[PDB]
Amino acid sequence: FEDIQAVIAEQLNVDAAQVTPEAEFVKDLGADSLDVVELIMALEEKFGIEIPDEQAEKIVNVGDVVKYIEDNK
Amino acid sequence: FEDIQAVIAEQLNVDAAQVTPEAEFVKDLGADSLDVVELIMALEEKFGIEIPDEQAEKIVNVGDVVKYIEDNK
Amino acid sequence: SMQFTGKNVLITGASKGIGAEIARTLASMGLKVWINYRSNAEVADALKNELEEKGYKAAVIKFDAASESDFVEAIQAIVQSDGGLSYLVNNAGVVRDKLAIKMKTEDFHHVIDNNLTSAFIGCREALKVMSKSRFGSVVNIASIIGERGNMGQTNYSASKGGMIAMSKSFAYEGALRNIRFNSVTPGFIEADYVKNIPLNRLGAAKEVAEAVAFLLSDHSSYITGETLKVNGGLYM
Amino acid sequence: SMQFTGKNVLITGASKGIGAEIARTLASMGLKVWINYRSNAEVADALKNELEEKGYKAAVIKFDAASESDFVEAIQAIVQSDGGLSYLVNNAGVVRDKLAIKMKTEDFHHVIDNNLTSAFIGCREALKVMSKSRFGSVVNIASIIGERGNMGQTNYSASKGGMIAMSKSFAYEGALRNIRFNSVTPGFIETDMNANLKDELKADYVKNIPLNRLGAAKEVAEAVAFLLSDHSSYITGETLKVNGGLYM
Amino acid sequence: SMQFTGKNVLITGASKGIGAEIARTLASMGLKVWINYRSNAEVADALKNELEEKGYKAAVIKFDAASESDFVEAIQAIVQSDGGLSYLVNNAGVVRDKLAIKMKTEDFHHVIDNNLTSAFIGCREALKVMSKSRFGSVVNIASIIGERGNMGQTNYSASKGGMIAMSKSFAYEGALRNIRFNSVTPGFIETDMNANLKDELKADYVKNIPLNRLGAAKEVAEAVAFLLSDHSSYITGETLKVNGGLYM
Amino acid sequence: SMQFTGKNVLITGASKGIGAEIARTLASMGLKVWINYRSNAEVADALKNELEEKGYKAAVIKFDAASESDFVEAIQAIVQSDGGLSYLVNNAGVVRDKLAIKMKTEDFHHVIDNNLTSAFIGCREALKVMSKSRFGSVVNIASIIGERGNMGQTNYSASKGGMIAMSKSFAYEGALRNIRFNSVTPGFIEADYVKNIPLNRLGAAKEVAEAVAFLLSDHSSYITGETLKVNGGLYM
Ligand SMILES: NC(=O)c1ccc[n+]([C@@H]2O[C@H](COP(=O)([O-])OP(=O)(O)OC[C@H]3O[C@@H](n4cnc5c(N)ncnc54)[C@H](OP(=O)(O)O)[C@@H]3O)[C@@H](O)[C@H]2O)c1
Ligand SMILES: NC(=O)c1ccc[n+]([C@@H]2O[C@H](COP(=O)([O-])OP(=O)(O)OC[C@H]3O[C@@H](n4cnc5c(N)ncnc54)[C@H](OP(=O)(O)O)[C@@H]3O)[C@@H](O)[C@H]2O)c1
Ligand SMILES: NC(=O)c1ccc[n+]([C@@H]2O[C@H](COP(=O)([O-])OP(=O)(O)OC[C@H]3O[C@@H](n4cnc5c(N)ncnc54)[C@H](OP(=O)(O)O)[C@@H]3O)[C@@H](O)[C@H]2O)c1
Ligand SMILES: NC(=O)c1ccc[n+]([C@@H]2O[C@H](COP(=O)([O-])OP(=O)(O)OC[C@H]3O[C@@H](n4cnc5c(N)ncnc54)[C@H](OP(=O)(O)O)[C@@H]3O)[C@@H](O)[C@H]2O)c1
Repeated sequence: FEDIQAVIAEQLNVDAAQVTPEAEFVKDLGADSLDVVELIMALEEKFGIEIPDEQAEKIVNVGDVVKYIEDNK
Repeated sequence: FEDIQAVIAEQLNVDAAQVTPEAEFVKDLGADSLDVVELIMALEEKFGIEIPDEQAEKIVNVGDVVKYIEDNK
Repeated sequence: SMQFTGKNVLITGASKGIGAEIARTLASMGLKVWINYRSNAEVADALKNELEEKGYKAAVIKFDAASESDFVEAIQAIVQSDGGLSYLVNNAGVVRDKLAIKMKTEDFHHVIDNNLTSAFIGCREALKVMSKSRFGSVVNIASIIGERGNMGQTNYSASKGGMIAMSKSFAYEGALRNIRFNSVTPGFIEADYVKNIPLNRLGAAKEVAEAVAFLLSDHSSYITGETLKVNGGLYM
Repeated sequence: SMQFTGKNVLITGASKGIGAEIARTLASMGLKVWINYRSNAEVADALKNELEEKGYKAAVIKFDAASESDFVEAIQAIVQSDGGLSYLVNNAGVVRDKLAIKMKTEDFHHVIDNNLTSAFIGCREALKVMSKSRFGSVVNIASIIGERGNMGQTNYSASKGGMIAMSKSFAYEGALRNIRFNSVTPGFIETDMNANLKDELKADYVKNIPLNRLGAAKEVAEAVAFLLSDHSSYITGETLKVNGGLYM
Repeated sequence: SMQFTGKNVLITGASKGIGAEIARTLASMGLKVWINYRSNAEVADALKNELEEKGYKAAVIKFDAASESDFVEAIQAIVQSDGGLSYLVNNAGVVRDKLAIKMKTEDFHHVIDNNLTSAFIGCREALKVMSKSRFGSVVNIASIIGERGNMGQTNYSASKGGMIAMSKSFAYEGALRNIRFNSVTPGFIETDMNANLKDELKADYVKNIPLNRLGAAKEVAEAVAFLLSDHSSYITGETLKVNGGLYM
Repeated sequence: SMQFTGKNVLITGASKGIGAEIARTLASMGLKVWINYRSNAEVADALKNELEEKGYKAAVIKFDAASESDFVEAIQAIVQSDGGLSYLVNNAGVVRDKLAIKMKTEDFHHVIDNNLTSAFIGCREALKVMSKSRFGSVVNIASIIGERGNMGQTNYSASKGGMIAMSKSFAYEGALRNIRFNSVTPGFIEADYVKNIPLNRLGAAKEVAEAVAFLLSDHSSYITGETLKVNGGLYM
């Protein structure tokens, strides 16, 4: 979780305090779209392998990326 | 004044109570632009003759049209 | 035939040629045509004698397209004849074709003021008349040259291209009261150039007229700011 | 109404939406319309029944326009039924919108073969069957993104732009026998493609249309009608724009 | 840098803004620039002094580009001074923006003669003087409203569109002797025309530029340079677009 | 010469013709050129022997433009050779010209998949590679036909026109990370058609190459989504 915090926060100029596990990326952390896709792609660079569309389709908070990555580990 | 109230209020769907002599047309009575030009042109249809640009340039409230029309009467 | 929610049309430079037969077509669709002439009236009268012999409604008017006061006065007189004006066809056009080195500034201002400024006056009057009614259609006749250009027509091409760009701007301004502005660019209208037209024939004036009619029609209702290429494929 | 020398039109994907309106519009103008359907024919059949109860000539037909042989045999069947085919409207279109970094080539080919390739087959078979009567009008339904381009719309934009360029080429190939091809670039048109779309992203477009409204499918249909009619008899290879001013 | 067979350029209205940048840019590329000024020459003179202290060739000149005789005599003077003129940039432009119902024809002719007619005189005299050397490059500075159109911009739009069409015609007239004419359609360019403008109406445009920024005058200048240079030796009559994506 | 903030360029189908000499020009401006061939390498090697004999930097690569995995693998290998990629020139092109009645669906899919889908792969890979660096330029070679159309080229014209429209869309998507996408439409490049070109000569490949170079350059910095007509006036 801590590392996920840091990497997502780096990825889009946001303070680590912003990322609470139910902080939506666009409504809360304030992201466009491509940025989110790239965040996901960035999280597959920690080899969660192809967290598939079905989860890209289902992702919006940052607790949402703990899921699907501890799943695909 | 009363008639000016009624005609301006007709001209852009606004209740007579809205038109207080310092009610700006766009910030307050909510008007686009062409609508204002047409309001002016409508007020020259009560023959205030060519209230000139210099006053079109200077108009924004509805007390602003009492002026330049009692002037050009 | 086509629907026309409106009632009358004014057509500048409509005594002969294209202009005459936009009048002739629009009147055939039930609209009152206001045939504009600038010099003689024998031919404009002859046109409306042809019209009213056929049971359509026509009426002539004299005013220079280039003159702001004459055009403005006119539009006014038509509004109080017919209780308003519905459609406009900015058609008045003249050319003086020369190479640029053989062309002076007056050979250019003539074509600008006389092909372009007229249409500006017309479209601005259109905005003015048709605002209360919240309805209207304007069509400016332009050319293929206002699009691709031609050698020897540096003035004519400027006038038409500016007409098209202004016309887009008028479409912007007139959409706020539901007024459509559009353009028609005819190709070559009635012989070396025939080989260059894919349809392999000169376009007839009735085709340009029917294009203008579609644009004025309610079958163009979401069509504003477009430039309608009536060229038989000469430019794509 | 308008004025058509022709008798029958084939309109691909005309079961609902824009295509349904082009069909109604041409049916009401005296033309016998051949509504097309890929999958559920219930909707199409209902459209024909509506048209026929209005006292119009309509008939349903089922090919996949992306299938060459299917398309060819259905046009052959139409020729055998009515003694020839006069007008074509290439309307079949699909959209898959994704960002280019998430877009597989399957999602590119999908849109290419559905929206672009079917139009090619239609234009060629239209040449084939209208060559003999030396008369015909075809209208391809492109889009404004075929001209302007858009984001998440790489596949759709490619297909529509290819449609416009290929339609110009077909205008050259068929002009000599008076077979005219033209295109239509609708703006925001309030049919099924657009219904399910974010409301605050959708109100972002009303800002940029000068006409301040969503375009209806009937308004695209009537422009298609004018391009098919005998009025536009000197218009081939035009890309007429019907976006209410959203693009100029 | 770039690569120019020519030696000198005349740039109308180059005292400040975009025109000042085209002048700097071409001066730094080895060309001798002829900065033009209508009224106060202090600003122009300062620009030349800057260019010369950088070790560049610059010189100021005062006509009204809307005046035929003035323009002709100044180009004649340039030919007499440098033994000929190689390149032209028609940059002189003014804007009067009003709604069409408040717009007098004086405000229409103002923009027509200033922005359109001067360009015509420049293109013709460029033909005249470059005919003999059979070599030359002219670039007219149009606008995006010359293409798209805009509200309150009827006069400006007319002038710019006329510029583009007339520039195409000049490309035809002068192509045979290798005199190339082209145009440039800048988007929102952060110079004096735009500074005094409503901030919440100005932030409405950053929304619609994909590049998310205001364009600099130097970026228009370098495109003008490329169209003048020997690189574009096969490009005539093009209307190259530099709006950061605001129009496509 | 011109500025180039970037470092290397990849040019698909660059062993001969236009492609070869975009490589030849871009390398002359200080950029590392990645010459792509598909069949023989004698000619591609000969090109980079000409290059490196002249003191420029060149390097060959083998991969089918039509193949997603081959192209993707490649771009990847160039990123880890040179530490990243800066510019792309989508150049690979083939034609099979026939009348429509004499043309089948395969004569069309060949030109689409082989002229258009390749460029889609390239531009999408461009988005992918150049995002972190927040910088890049892509240029797709299109044609005059992708604009006006030609008789007998219903497939080629479709492929190019779609390439241009997609390219505009890629420009939209790539502007969010400062990546420019643009298009170049050459006229006729090296004799009946000479009469139709105003400059009265066939364009040489170096002119198309220098246009691509300007587009990749920082002299095109606010230029994205444009379509650069390099036709000598053949279409306007
Ligand atoms: N025919 C073609 O090949 C062709 C090609 C492309 C587009 N067009 C355009 O189509 C329209 C009609 O062309 P056309 O063949 O009818 O031209 P035309 O045959 O010469 O007729 C044009 C008419 O415009 C009139 N006109 C000019 N200035 C006028 C003014 N200020 N007020 C009133 N009338 C004025 C002319 O009047 P006068 O009698 O006083 O001269 C003439 O009546 C024009 O806009 C033209 O530019 C023509
Ligand atoms: N609405 C807009 O804003 C807009 C504007 C630009 C252009 N248009 C064009 O409008 C047309 C359709 O209008 P719409 O937006 O209202 O879409 P729609 O509601 O989805 O109608 C599209 C129809 O085409 C059918 N179709 C698709 N592929 C086909 C194929 N291969 N063979 C036969 N039928 C096929 C459909 O598929 P199913 O069997 O899957 O139902 C459906 O009936 C398209 O060409 C689109 O490209 C849309
Ligand atoms: N900035 C943009 O967004 C934009 C984009 C499209 C095109 N451009 C074009 O940019 C050019 C100028 O750039 P700008 O916007 O930065 O304008 P600016 O700051 O006003 O520079 C315009 C200059 O042209 C001069 N000028 C005008 N008429 C002249 C004439 N007849 N003869 C000689 N000089 C004349 C000026 O007049 P004074 O003597 O009155 O100073 C001034 O020095 C114009 O052609 C405009 O049409 C502007
Ligand atoms: N020359 C003209 O008149 C002209 C006109 C307009 C535009 N263009 C365009 O300009 C570009 C260059 O034209 P050109 O004259 O160089 O064509 P060319 O002379 O035939 O050379 C084109 C090259 O593209 C290659 N290519 C095709 N598909 C490929 C693929 N999948 N992967 C790799 N390479 C592939 C061809 O490879 P192969 O050797 O395997 O065939 C050939 O090397 C093309 O995009 C063309 O469409 C040409």
